[PDB]
Amino acid sequence: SIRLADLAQQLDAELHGDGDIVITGVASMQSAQTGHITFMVNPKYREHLGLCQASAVVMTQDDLPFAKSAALVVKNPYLTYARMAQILDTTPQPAQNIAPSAVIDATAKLGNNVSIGANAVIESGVELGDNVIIGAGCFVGKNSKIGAGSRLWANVTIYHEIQIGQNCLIQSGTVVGADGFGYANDRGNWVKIPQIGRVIIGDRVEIGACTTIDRGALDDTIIGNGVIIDNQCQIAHNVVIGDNTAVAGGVIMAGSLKIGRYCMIGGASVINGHMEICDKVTVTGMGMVMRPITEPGVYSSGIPLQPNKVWRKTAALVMNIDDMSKRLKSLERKV
Amino acid sequence: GSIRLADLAQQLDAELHGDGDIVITGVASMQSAQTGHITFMVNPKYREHLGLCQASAVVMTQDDLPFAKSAALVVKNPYLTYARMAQILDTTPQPAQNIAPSAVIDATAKLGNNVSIGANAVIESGVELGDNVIIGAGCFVGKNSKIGAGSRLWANVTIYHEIQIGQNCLIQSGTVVGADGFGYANDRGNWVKIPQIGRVIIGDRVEIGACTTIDRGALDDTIIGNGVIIDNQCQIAHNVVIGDNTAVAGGVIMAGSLKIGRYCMIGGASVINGHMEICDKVTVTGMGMVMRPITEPGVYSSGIPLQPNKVWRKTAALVMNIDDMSKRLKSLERKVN
Amino acid sequence: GSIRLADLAQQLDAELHGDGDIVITGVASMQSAQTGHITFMVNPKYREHLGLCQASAVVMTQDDLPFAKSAALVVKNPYLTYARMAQILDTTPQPAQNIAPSAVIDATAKLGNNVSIGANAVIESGVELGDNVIIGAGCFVGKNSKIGAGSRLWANVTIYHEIQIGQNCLIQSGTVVGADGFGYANDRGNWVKIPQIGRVIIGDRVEIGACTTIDRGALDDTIIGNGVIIDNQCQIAHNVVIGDNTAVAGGVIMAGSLKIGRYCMIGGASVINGHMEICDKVTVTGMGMVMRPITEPGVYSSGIPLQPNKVWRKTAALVMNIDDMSKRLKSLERKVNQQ
Amino acid sequence: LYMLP
Ligand SMILES: CC1(C)CC(=O)c2c(nc3nn(-c4ccccc4)c(O)c3c2-c2cccs2)C1
Ligand SMILES: CC1(C)CC(=O)c2c(nc3nn(-c4ccccc4)c(O)c3c2-c2cccs2)C1
Ligand SMILES: [Mg+2]
Ligand SMILES: [Mg+2]
Repeated sequence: SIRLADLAQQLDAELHGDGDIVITGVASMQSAQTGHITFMVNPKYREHLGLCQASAVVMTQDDLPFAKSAALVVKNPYLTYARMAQILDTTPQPAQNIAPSAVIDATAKLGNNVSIGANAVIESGVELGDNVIIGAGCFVGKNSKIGAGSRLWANVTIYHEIQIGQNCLIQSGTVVGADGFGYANDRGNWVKIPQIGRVIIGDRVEIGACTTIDRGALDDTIIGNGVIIDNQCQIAHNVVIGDNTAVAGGVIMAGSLKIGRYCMIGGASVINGHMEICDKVTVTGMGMVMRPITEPGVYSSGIPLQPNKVWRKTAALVMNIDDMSKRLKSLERKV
Repeated sequence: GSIRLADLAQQLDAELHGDGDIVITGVASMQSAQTGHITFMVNPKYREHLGLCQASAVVMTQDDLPFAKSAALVVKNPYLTYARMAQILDTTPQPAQNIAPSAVIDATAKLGNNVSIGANAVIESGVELGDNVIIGAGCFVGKNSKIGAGSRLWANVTIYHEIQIGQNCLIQSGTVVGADGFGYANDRGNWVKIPQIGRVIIGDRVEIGACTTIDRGALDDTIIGNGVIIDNQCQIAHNVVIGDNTAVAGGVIMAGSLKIGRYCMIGGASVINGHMEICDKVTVTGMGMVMRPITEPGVYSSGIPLQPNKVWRKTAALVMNIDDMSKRLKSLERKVN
Repeated sequence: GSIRLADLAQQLDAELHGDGDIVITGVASMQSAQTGHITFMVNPKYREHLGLCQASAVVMTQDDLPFAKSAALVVKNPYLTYARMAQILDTTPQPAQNIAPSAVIDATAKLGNNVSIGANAVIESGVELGDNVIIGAGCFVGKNSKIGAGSRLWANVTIYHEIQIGQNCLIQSGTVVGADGFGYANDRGNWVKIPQIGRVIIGDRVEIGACTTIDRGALDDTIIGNGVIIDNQCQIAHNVVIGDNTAVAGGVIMAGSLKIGRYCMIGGASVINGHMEICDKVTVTGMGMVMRPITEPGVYSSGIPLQPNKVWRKTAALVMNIDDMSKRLKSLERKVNQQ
Repeated sequence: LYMLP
């Protein structure tokens, strides 16, 4: 809990009203009570701000005439919200101190202020940077290194020879460094190719829950700095993702794909491998990415939902579109 | 647990035809059933095949009865009766029994009566487990989360902090409830993480399959209604609301702030956009590409299904070039007229 | 791990050209290889670039040999030889060694010889682990499940009860075998759970990736044949049957009671509907939407690929209105037919 | 946009 004026100072916001208001937390506009700061970005909310019971509303200058409570004026209310939420954050840590039920190999190297949760398992040769937090039930494989300030929630699996930078966050159920899907074929029998590459994760990487990132076959799978990856994603062996790219939930990527910087991959997209997507590409949801992308911009695919009776006719006609094309060509010829 | 046929019949509200003293030990499919097993017939085409079934008893309808070649249990709904009798005769073990010495349980956790907690599970401070809750081995239950009576977690389930789960739920292994969803402000191409401080509220009688992920809300809550069933490997994003009794099949991806009404049916592998509403009584068939709100009950579909690859190549090329086809059509229409 | 080049060539059945006393310590890519490394060339485009590769030895073909700038192992199939030599020089550690004191192992479990069980693994009553089985840290293996000799689980794998796993399987972390199938009856809108008292049966030499789910059957069993490879993020519903040597790539979803034959190849992120059969030797390309039985071998595909978003909006609007396009076409054919 | 923040 923080005095309003102290908060507006940390946020570089122009305070309009009593600076002695104690702020205890953030809340939505619909839910905010005495003690809460909230924010608005949509002008639709202006008319009913007198129904908002927040102690303070973060807004822009054009909003101030409509304010019905203390206001913090700023250029970017959404960015101010992210910042004030970090200041007022209540989220607990995955762990505090080293649990006596954790199992930690003797050759592991730990920095200052490392916390390791209950029944976590840390393998031989692991290195954990300063302020690294390892949630309960995690596994960290042989010789893997996790940089300072990084945090794993409960039940995360990190394989061997993995490298993670500083201030990364990995949610539960995720697996980093499983075998890539590499097989030779000997008269129809699959022959395992051991995957002795690694995963290199940069600094400030956030990874979601039940995501898998495979280790490379010989060289590495590479996740750039600032990358964010949502839940249920598959990142195959030897994929390379450039800095600040964001990958939404349930995206499936094949091997040896390279994605540039500042891309946005919409949920449930499918990106084929041995190809490259350049910087500043946005793929919308469910995108079927079959070919390299060489120009920045927005790309999309998919025939969207219709009433089932309509869909049946759409899909049958599309499936027979070659016949349609031939009949069009025949007709042109006759005419 | 073995049971006399007459007693089973009574518990099922079934009309017994045959020896009430037959001892039923288990449920089996019609082809696998042996002596001691009870099975069921939903398809009257098998009537002529009943003499080939080795079950000690067969659930069937009154119309099937003259065809029986065994003790029969006559019911109005053999399929529902099968579900009920499989529950009575369920061989599925519990995820744990008693409180394992290797479980790590914070002193402030409040345990109801008859709670079982499996080996190496971890229970945080402030957690409350209601009567008869079972936590499988290896689970994690985060600070101040509450799990109502009769709910059960299989092994290696992860519940984060401040999660509310109702009574008589069942969550399969690998599932994660209450992770942080995507919440970022963009600051000059750099992502600034927004803490996600809402919760997940899961109602009563909810079943969640394996490796499903349900994110907590950003400020307000993600909400699963009562009686919802959710299959494997679904993604339920921050602030999604799923209405009571809705079914979500495997592999469905939902974006944030989607609202789904009651009694919907979402077919597997569907992909559903956020910040929008699907009304009550909607069925989306498998692989549905739901970009837009659905405001009327009914059945909706998308997708162009499989063809031989040689055929597909032309289909996809013609669709991709369909604007040129359309222009040619328009200009043949002018030339003719 | 280190091996004389002459020994390695003999184990690979390769023709050695160069100094068999060279000591090889590991496999590396052509770009990364340094002294002590063996690498391989599959693309003769790199013949002129081999002077830039600093491997101690390179696997190549007889046609490649005159281009070598190192000891060479000449073989018919460099790619298969690469697989074999990477197995011989595999640096991948084992998921566990010996029996961890923090493991929790029911007194009724039966272990064969040389079993390893990692830290905090949990083994239920009635479980049987064959010789040389390895259970990684944090795994759970449910009541009465059987895991055959040589099979290995990475960390944090969940096996339910009454599961049977054959010999020399490999299962990656986060994967769940034997969860309830998605089975419910329905009493006036109320879902009524159907207990799932079938099993999962997995054959020999099956490899399963990470965060894959395989549900148990409702009465009879879910079955995975011998030599099957399944990638990450896959979903195998109750009572699916997969034939020997089939490959399933990442993110594939298979609905209940699907049967897939032998030697099939299912491309990544495909969606395969249930209560139907796919015959031997079928390839479904990535993202295939499989709605019908497949009764002939061959390659099958679906899906409209990416376009620029402005182009796509028009493609999708025209496709969604294609019934009107078809009506216009028929009307114009009538006019040209003088009817 | 579809399935994007
Ligand atoms: C809930 C119930 C007892 C009945 C039901 O409605 C249902 C069930 N199982 C399904 N599996 N798949 C599926 C799974 C993976 C890939 C493709 C399809 C569906 O789409 C399923 C559906 C639905 C169909 C249409 C809307 S929901 C079991
Ligand atoms: C089994 C093998 C050694 C060879 C193989 O056939 C195969 C492999 N890896 C794949 N990754 N993806 C993929 C993954 C994610 C997104 C998109 C595509 C495929 O579709 C893959 C396929 C297949 C291609 C067509 C049918 S199966 C490795
Ligand atoms: Mg998917
Ligand atoms: Mg322990």
